[PDB]
Amino acid sequence: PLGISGTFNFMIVFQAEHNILMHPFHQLGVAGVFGGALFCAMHGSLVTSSLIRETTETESANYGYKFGQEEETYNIVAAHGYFGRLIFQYASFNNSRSLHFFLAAWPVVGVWFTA
Amino acid sequence: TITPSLKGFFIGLLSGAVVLGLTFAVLIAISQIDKVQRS
Amino acid sequence: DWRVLVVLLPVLLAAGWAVRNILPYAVKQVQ
Amino acid sequence: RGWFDILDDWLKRDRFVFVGWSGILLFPCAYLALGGWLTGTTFVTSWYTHGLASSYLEGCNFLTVAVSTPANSMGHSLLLLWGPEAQGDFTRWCQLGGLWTFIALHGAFGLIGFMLRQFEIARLVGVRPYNAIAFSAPIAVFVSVFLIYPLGQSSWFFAPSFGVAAIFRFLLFFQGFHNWTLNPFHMMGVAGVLGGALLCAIHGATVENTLFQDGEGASTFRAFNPTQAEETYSMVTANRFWSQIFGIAFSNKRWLHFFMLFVPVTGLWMSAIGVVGLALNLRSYDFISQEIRAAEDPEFETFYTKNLLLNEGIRAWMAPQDQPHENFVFPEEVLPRGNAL
Amino acid sequence: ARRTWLGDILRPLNSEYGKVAPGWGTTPLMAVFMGLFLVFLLIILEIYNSTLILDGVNVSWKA
Amino acid sequence: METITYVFIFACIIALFFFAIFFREPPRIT
Amino acid sequence: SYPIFTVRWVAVHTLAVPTIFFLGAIAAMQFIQR
Amino acid sequence: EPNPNRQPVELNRTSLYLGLLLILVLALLFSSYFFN
Amino acid sequence: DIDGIREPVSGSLLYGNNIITGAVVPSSNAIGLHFYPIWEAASLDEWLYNGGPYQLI
Amino acid sequence: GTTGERPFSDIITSVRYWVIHSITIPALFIAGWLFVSTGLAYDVFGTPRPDSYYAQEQRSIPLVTDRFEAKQQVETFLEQLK
Amino acid sequence: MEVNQLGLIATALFVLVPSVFLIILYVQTESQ
Amino acid sequence: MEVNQLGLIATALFVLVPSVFLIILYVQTESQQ
Amino acid sequence: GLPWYRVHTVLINDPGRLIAAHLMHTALVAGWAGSMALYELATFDPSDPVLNPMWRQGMFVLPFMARLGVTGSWSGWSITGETGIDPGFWSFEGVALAHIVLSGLLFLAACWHWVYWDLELFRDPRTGEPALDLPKMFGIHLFLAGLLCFGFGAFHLTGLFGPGMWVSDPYGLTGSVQPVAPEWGPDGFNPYNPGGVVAHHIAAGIVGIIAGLFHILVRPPQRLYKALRMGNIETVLSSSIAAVFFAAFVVAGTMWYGSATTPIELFGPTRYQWDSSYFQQEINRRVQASLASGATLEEAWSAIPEKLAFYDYIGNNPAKGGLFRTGPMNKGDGIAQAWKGHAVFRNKEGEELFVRRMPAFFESFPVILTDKNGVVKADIPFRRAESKYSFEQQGVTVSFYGGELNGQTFTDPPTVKSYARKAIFGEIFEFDTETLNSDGIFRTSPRGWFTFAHAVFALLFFFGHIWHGARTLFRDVFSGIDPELSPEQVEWGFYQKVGDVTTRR
Ligand code: CLA
Ligand code: CLA
Ligand code: CLA
Ligand code: CLA
Ligand code: CLA
Ligand SMILES: CC1=C(/C=C/C(C)=C/C=C/C(C)=C/C=C/C=C(C)/C=C/C=C(C)/C=C/C2=C(C)CCCC2(C)C)C(C)(C)CCC1
Ligand SMILES: CC1=C(/C=C/C(C)=C/C=C/C(C)=C/C=C/C=C(C)/C=C/C=C(C)/C=C/C2=C(C)CCCC2(C)C)C(C)(C)CCC1
Ligand SMILES: CCCCCCCCCCCCCCCCCC(=O)O
Ligand SMILES: CCCCCCCCCCCCCCCCCC(=O)O
Ligand SMILES: [Fe+2]
Repeated sequence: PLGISGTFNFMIVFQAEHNILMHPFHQLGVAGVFGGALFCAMHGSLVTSSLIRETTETESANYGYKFGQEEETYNIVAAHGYFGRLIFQYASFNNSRSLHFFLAAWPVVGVWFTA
Repeated sequence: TITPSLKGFFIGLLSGAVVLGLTFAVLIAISQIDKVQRS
Repeated sequence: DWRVLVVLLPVLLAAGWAVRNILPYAVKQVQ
Repeated sequence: RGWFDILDDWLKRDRFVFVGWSGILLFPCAYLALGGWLTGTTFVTSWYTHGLASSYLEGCNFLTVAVSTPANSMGHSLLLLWGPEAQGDFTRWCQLGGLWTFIALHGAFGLIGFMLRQFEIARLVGVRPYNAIAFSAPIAVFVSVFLIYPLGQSSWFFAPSFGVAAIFRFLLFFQGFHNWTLNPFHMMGVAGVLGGALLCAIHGATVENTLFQDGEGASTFRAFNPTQAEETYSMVTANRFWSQIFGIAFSNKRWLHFFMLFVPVTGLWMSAIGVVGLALNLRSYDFISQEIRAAEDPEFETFYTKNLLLNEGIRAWMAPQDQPHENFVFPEEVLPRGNAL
Repeated sequence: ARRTWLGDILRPLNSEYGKVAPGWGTTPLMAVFMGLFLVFLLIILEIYNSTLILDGVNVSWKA
Repeated sequence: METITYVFIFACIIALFFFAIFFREPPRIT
Repeated sequence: SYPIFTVRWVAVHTLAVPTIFFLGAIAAMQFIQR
Repeated sequence: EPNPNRQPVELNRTSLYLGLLLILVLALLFSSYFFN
Repeated sequence: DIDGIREPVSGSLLYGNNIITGAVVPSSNAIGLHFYPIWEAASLDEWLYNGGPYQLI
Repeated sequence: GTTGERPFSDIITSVRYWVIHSITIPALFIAGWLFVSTGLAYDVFGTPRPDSYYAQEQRSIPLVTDRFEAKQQVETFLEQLK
Repeated sequence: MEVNQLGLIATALFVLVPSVFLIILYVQTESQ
Repeated sequence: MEVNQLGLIATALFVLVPSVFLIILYVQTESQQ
Repeated sequence: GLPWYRVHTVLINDPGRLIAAHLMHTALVAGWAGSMALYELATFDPSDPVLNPMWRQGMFVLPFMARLGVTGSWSGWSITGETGIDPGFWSFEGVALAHIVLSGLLFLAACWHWVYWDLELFRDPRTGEPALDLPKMFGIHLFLAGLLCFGFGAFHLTGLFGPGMWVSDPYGLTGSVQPVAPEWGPDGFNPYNPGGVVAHHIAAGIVGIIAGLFHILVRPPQRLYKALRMGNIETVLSSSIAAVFFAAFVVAGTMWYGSATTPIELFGPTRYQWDSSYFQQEINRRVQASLASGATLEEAWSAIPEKLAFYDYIGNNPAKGGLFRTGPMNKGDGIAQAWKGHAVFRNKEGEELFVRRMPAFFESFPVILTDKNGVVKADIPFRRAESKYSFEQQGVTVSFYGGELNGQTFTDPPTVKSYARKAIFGEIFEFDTETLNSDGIFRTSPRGWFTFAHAVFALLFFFGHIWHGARTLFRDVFSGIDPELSPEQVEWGFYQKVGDVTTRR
């Protein structure tokens, strides 16, 4: 149904007739969206954790980035150095393209399986 | 007047102390042997 | 208990076997 | 150079697995929570606490194994091994639920140690501690769901049991008894989790598809140098695309990545608050105006009334087996059922 | 800045900004009291939890 | 009164969409 | 000249040796009949 | 003899839009529960 | 009448719903997978009763 | 860079490594197998064997119903299986 | 429907008070 | 007392809406100076 | 300029205006207390402390005045039922007025300290910069807290100079304010021993006086001073928040579980008294005793005080409410008027049957009657076509003993069913649903609302501790990391100790 409570009714009746919780594609969908939210926070916090000092403390740090600037505003080597030590060195990305491809792939593939 | 659980309380308290004591004993010893060099 | 020593037996064997095969290189680990 | 400073040097040595002072708390507790779960799901039953099999040894598979909560007659006991219930008898400890508090309590202190690790490492390396800050939401969730929720109920029995299918049971219990889907704190949590998955996928895809050509290969991953100064994708082109596709777009790279921290973190925090409510049964269970109308008007029906009828079925059909200590005996004639089914 | 009668009387209480005992000072004594406090909080919690049961201490409204 | 309130809030949001899109601070290459 | 016994060595073995013991236990379980 | 610690405050137009959106959507969510 | 049993479910704000309970209700089970455009109905009133808007939407 | 330990690709391709772990791994596996086949795992953990969930003609579950008499209750259930 | 009468004022102030706060901040940012 | 219920919302908005208008105009004047 | 979320940081180096802001907050809080009490006084109905006590009426601050000895009103009533009392100034009205006056005086003090912010007392004599000696301030404030804590325990609670505190019997029937002697033994730590509350404040107060003296006199060691950034007032915010959410979790706990400081005549019963049938056992015990002394069923049940039966009713269980079911408990089931009496159910065979009671988890619950042994013997069936245990089939009747219906028996199935539907809630009462237009749906009590708010506030304040704790320890990189940070510091191998540049190679 096209409604808030209607969605819930759909979900409950679905569990009754298909045991969707015990279905591995839905379990993969939960890994997809939990994982996506995790990695969303990880990536947000790691880039934020390594912003380069560009402002004083009475201004938003957001003003340290200017739309269209050539240089990056964060130190990915520092972020890797932090995150590699948090886990171990090779559990961490140093390639931005590999990292962002991972960010795209995990929730997309997860939600394909749940669909 | 010591109850059975009071004796258990002391058992777990001393068990905790030994586990923690052994841990920092090992670690202090290792830290003393395997030192960091500064020039 | 006799079941306790059969379970431990391959563990003790596997421990002594690895210690005998690394004993020169471990003793060399010095200070 | 006292012994403290010498210990500090060795704890903070750059090694393959960093240790630190926080390692003294983190590693024992994390290893014991982990190992306790593996031990219980392999070898330990739930027969005396729940009337359930719960280990590989009993024939369960990966989906149906659990370390289950202790019996309801234990209240909120710490269930110490040397405490008054097990009295140091390890076998009886396992049979009474002691592994559950064992995993839950070592796990809480393991989470503390992991956050202290994030603080410790960030400080040594010289980065802001926003990642430690982001980790407060998993901690909020763990504490609210595994500790606060059962502390407000009758006993640990009603906390989640540590298992795949056990957690599904938890999900369904919360629907039938708490009507938790109707709760706006869970609705904000849902929005934060799905919005975080959305942000995760849309940001990764946007970067991968606005890359600059910085090499000649067809695999574009090699054309990135982690020490390069320059952005690897085009913020300007990404911005124009989304502006014309969706109407608005990010223009500030820092706000973008702060937003990605904020959205799921805030979502989990909101859901934690709703679970603290459920500790006291302070549910958003009903809409009073709907009930008044429905009680007077047998022709009024909405998706809200339909869902309560489902909740009533869940409760009555699952309670006798789910709460065996209550000795519910429901004759067939009282079970709510629609026609034919 | 501005002087007042009350300001002058209180002035000594806000005059040792930044003054520290050398080194570790009373840190070992503080650790002892912290450890004592830990054990004492433990007893209070375990009594309330009925994990520690003491003669004549009946943790119940019937009291 | 409750129907009017729900629709009023919804209508304000659509109005906000219009301003957020057509009257944004323009992103300038600075 | 690498060390053979490190913090890493203890770390990998605290996980690995219980794991193999448990796999053998679980393997044997596939032959229990009721 | 003015106070040296005073600072101007700022809210840019984007933050106004975001903030207005948060409030309206929060009102849309909780209003049903307020009416009950 | 979502379920085709002449038991109409009220989905709209004016008929006693709020934001959380309201919905556009799926079309009648009596229709099944048949196509039900406005012009197949005898009247808008019939189309509404049987859940026409859901298909259109 | 490198923090000083021997690389993993190095160790696992080395002959000395497989010499040591051709024994330790199968031995640990056999020890775990024995742990269950000797029946010891049942007695360590108190897990029912397939024949000791219920007494022969009882259909009720031996649920512990007392906090401090609990260990006592379990032992009484166990002696009714004899 | 027999709804709570104070829900109207609660909703009304829920919107007005924080909205006005933001508008005040924004307009004074523009005029400096 | 059985008073008109809408009297409260009418009173609150009567105070709030024009007062907020004046506050808006005053604060943005001050940040000009 | 400053972001909206940082406006209040202009006080960080301005002790005078920080005091002004702190005064204004205090004026706001005391004003709330005065206002809240006046509103509760204008709506409280004092006429029935048995069936309409404060906690059925949504009273929130009234029980906190009553807990420490404020029991009567200038209009002549007391919450213990006595009429014709004279409380002096310290009535509920006098306490409220005192907080309103206090609020206005703090407001004026706030104005003065905001205008005259540049006091020489706040500037360091050596450097001329604003400086606060936080180690010494903590010593002063700790000394004062200890004195106040000792004085409150030594004088107010003992009755040496003060009224005492609320104390009651184990079943909440005869509470009143009484002096309380300290319990110095191990039972002092029993949360249900009120003597322990007295002893705690005497002892802890002395320890605070002593620790306060230590912290006035002994400077912090350089190690601890540097580790904790003791020159940065944000370190105090961080640890103060930590102490505050610790306290918040404790009061939430003791409110939910019960203690000598959360009595049931002020805050209502706990959910655990329903779970363990605490009141039902005591009622049964008294009924048994009377039957022993050769009383009739009617006499034994008539001897039960209405107040005691009222506790044995799930509508007073605080775990029966809803997050958006607002207002007093009376708005739900109504204003309790009378105990109807204890209902006894029997089948056609004369055997006594017992209604299975509703557990607090269940919004709804079927009606099932068992015998002494727990065998189901009657119910109200859902499907009728194959029912075996219907009241019509089993000839179920209901007789009342005690209360308004004492000595009555109903045999027609409709009436017997409606009483069985109420017996799942425990004892049956007559309710006035008209006066408040009650809707029939259970609400929680002040104990429930208190516990919810304080558990939630505690959890949020944990985040505040983490946030201000990080800003303290990471102040140097709050605006970003060093733009010329070397890869040597963050990459592996160069430094033997992480972060320490003196451990090269
Ligand atoms: C980081 C380490 C760590 C931590 C925090 C915990 C924490 C916990 N464990 Mg775990 N445990 C650990 C390691 C750890 N464990 C290890 C390594 C093992 C393997 C042997 C275990 C095995 C284990 C078992 C088998 C059990 C626990 C249990 C517990 C819980 C109760 C413990 C208790 O009451 O302690 C009491 C002891 C103390 C608090 C220590 C007191 C310290 C001394 C005495 C203070 C004295 C003061 C002194 C004067 C000050 C000196 C100052 C100094 C300067 C000299 C708790 C959640 C129990 C549990 O989970 O039950 C459900 C349980 O049954 N643990
Ligand atoms: C003869 C002396 C004497 C006596 C009889 C008492 C008597 C008492 N003291 Mg006091 N005390 C004394 C001296 C004394 N004191 C001295 C000298 C000091 C040092 C100055 C203190 C310091 C002190 C403190 C700090 C506390 C007491 C408390 C108590 C009460 C304990 C019963 C209770 O409700 O605990 C209930 C409290 C507990 C069972 C402990 C709570 C511990 C929890 C587990 C901490 C959890 C923290 C964690 C972050 C939260 C996680 C959340 C998640 C698990 C849900 C009781 C009134 C406690 C109190 O006021 O309780 C109302 C309390 O917190 N005392
Ligand atoms: C001038 C003195 C004074 C007096 C005698 C009272 C008296 C009263 N007030 Mg008022 N109040 C005052 C000032 C005063 N107030 C001020 C200045 C404010 C504004 C902040 C308020 C705000 C206020 C509110 C908001 C409320 C009251 C309420 C009350 C009543 C109950 C008090 C209670 O339960 O406290 C309980 C107090 C505590 C439990 C103290 C907590 C102590 C913790 C443990 C602090 C620990 C930290 C400390 C530093 C540790 C020391 C360590 C130790 C070793 C020494 C009572 C009639 C209540 C009422 O009924 O209002 C109508 C109420 O709700 N008051
Ligand atoms: C510690 C705080 C506290 C507590 C426990 C209570 C408890 C109580 N009060 Mg009191 N009250 C308080 C503070 C408190 N009050 C304050 C500060 C005021 C001044 C406004 C009042 C004014 C007041 C009045 C006027 C009345 C009460 C009444 C009552 C009773 C019923 C309350 C009720 O129905 O709740 C309803 C509660 C809710 C519906 C919860 C609302 C929470 C919503 C969801 C807001 C949170 C959403 C938020 C925007 C999320 C944003 C997320 C973002 C991060 C993205 C109860 C005993 C009533 C009574 O019976 O008095 C006799 C009554 O008439 N109180
Ligand atoms: C004793 C408590 C206390 C105190 C004195 C402070 C003080 C401060 N905080 Mg911290 N903080 C606290 C608790 C506290 N905080 C808690 C519990 C949390 C977690 C929720 C935080 C989370 C937090 C963050 C995330 C940030 C601060 C920041 C700041 C600074 C600027 C605040 C500002 O300008 O707000 C201005 C606020 C407004 C104009 C409006 C806020 C309106 C809120 C959202 C809702 C309205 C609340 C309402 C009045 C109800 C009263 C609350 C009462 C019931 C408890 C200031 C030093 C900021 C900082 O570090 O700057 C450098 C910052 O970024 N704080
Ligand atoms: C509790 C306790 C304890 C502890 C213990 C421990 C510590 C243990 C450990 C244990 C362990 C540590 C174990 C382990 C195990 C493991 C396992 C069992 C695994 C398995 C796995 C698998 C099966 C996997 C596979 C796969 C898949 C599935 C998919 C993909 C691929 C792969 C291959 C990955 C103690 C002593 C203190 C005493 C007290 C109690
Ligand atoms: C000036 C003066 C005076 C007067 C005074 C006065 C008149 C005062 C008043 C005061 C007051 C009268 C105050 C009050 C206040 C209040 C408050 C402060 C409130 C608050 C509230 C809040 C904060 C809330 C919130 C919330 C909500 C709304 C919802 C739910 C949630 C919560 C709870 C959060 C005198 C003559 C004495 C003296 C001289 C001077
Ligand atoms: C009545 C009790 C009988 C005693 C039986 C012996 C049980 C004792 C086993 C305890 C093992 C150590 C567990 C606690 C150690 C860790 C505590 C900590 O580190 O903080
Ligand atoms: C008029 C009838 C009662 C007689 C009045 C009694 C005197 C007033 C006592 C009020 C309690 C004051 C003690 C509170 C703490 C005092 C020190 C302080 O915090 O400022
Ligand atoms: Fe990114």
